[PDB]
Amino acid sequence: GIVLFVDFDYFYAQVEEVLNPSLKGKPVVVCVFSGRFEDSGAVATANYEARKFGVKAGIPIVEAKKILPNAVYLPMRKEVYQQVSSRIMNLLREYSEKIEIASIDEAYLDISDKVRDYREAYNLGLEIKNKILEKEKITVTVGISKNKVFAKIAADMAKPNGIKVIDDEEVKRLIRELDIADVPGIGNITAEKLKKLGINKLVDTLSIEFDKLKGMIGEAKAKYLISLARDEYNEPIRTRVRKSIGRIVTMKRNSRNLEEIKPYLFRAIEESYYKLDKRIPKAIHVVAVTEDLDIVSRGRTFPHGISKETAYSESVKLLQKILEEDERKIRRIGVRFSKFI
DNA sequence: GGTTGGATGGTAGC
DNA sequence: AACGCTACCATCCAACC
Ligand SMILES: [Ca+2]
Ligand SMILES: [Ca+2]
Repeated sequence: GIVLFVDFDYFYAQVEEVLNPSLKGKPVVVCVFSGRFEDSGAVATANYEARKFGVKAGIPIVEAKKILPNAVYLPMRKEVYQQVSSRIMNLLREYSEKIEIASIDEAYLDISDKVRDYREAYNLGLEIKNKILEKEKITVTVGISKNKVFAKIAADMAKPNGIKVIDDEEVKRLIRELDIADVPGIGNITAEKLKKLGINKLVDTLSIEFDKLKGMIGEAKAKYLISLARDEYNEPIRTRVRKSIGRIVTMKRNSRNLEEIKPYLFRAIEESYYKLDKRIPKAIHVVAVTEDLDIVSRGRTFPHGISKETAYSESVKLLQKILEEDERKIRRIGVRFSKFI
């Protein structure tokens, strides 16, 4: 089988530039502002001219303004990027019925009944690149391989505005020689734990006993890496079913005052319910993030489904419970629905 | 032995 | 260290079939 993975480059930053072409060539840093102070928050994503100097998703905004004070710092407009993403995903469906929306900027297309060999895949890849450039003025990277994972690695090597096939013999080679930290799903925490066990390449996961690997990185990532290592991985391309939905917001000031927090929790429940869109949850968890960024969850599963109005009533009960059983001040508050019918 | 449930701890990645 | 946010996984213990 053949798989084609499209990744939209520095996506949030690219859309900001489509909407204001005077950003071409400038360092653009899309940010999530908390409302605490001037410029308090975290970088959601930055374009290649900002990443050049260390300004990446995750780091605090104040770190970034120390590195690039004259960079354009924009607030995040998820609703806008979502719309753009959805219009690009629609173009992608013209090339394949079998598609998987992995995220707001990532999709996999199974193209096994659309092309015979990797030559054609490349050509269709340029046809997807040109098409998205044509309609939305967005560059993307295309990666083609025999499975979802090596198609995503192909895009990673060819990043910005690239395209790259990985044929069967280079899969064999990469199981042997690819830094294992560049395997999708393997962050820096997991890369350091693996490096402590002496696993630097995918093939090294077959020397260590399975239980010693599972005991370190969980059964899920264990089976995943051993599978890629055998060259046996072959998960189908499918609609990702979301298991939970919710919002948590940052409060203006830290607090332990039910009536001061109520409005935020209620605001988060509203937004969560619109995101649910016809899905009926049976479970609610209130998540309070404390003064020191630790987390305090209280929850309930119901015999029956949860209405918006029941969620308000039940979230106050659960929040009251956090205030009784834990006396730290709360900084962020919100809600997490799950167990959909 | 497996599952549902809730609390605590933790992770990848835009 | 600073610091936002969605959603996912992992471990323990309790209660249960
Ligand atoms: Ca991406
Ligand atoms: Ca318990």
